[PDB]
Amino acid sequence: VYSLVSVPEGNDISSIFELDPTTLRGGDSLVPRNSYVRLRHLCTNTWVHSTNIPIDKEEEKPVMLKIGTSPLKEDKEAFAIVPVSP
Amino acid sequence: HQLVDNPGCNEVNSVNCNTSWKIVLFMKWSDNKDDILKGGDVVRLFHA
Amino acid sequence: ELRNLQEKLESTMKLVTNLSGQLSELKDQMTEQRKQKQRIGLLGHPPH
Amino acid sequence: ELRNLQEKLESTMKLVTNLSGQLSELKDQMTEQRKQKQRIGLLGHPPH
Repeated sequence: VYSLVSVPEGNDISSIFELDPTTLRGGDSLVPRNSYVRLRHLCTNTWVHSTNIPIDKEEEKPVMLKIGTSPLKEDKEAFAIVPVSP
Repeated sequence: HQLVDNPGCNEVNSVNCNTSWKIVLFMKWSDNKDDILKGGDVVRLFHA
Repeated sequence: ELRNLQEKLESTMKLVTNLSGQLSELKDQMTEQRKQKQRIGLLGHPPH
Repeated sequence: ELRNLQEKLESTMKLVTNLSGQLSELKDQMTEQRKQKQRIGLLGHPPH
């Protein structure tokens, strides 16, 4: 329920994410390729949030930071879907 | 006939022997517009 | 001119008709809301 | 010409209305689908 990780194979329900707009809502409205997105987890209804603790605690000025999921919703964390052309 | 450099591979020829090519849909027409988040896109995930 | 006045009155009744139109897609989000609710129920187990 | 432009706008609203029309026969296949489902249930026992 915390600390998003990478799983090797992905048909399980533990890797299903669902997303809701920051702006006005919609039931089916053709997500327009650049909108801001808040990520909601499915198997445990929990919202992603940016933890400030570092992954690597051994070397100074650490480049690796952690992320987590917290069960209350806020507008601090809202990932953007910026695309790359083929 | 398997390829020699790649072990799990097979050649595609154009000989007279019969084969069936089943059409498996992945993306219907009019879902291939560039202004829509599609099911095969590559994206990078910027925090706000 | 009486045709034009009747057309203005008909435009009023047809704007009431298109209010019934957005009532029709109100029924649309009701139907797709319950459909997606049972879809999430069958293809997922989210706690409340 | 203002009548013609009003008629073109009304043609657009009536094409939205006939989209609500095929929405009406969407409700038709929903109703006859559940009706034929219970009909097969009462006049037949197919296993699942």
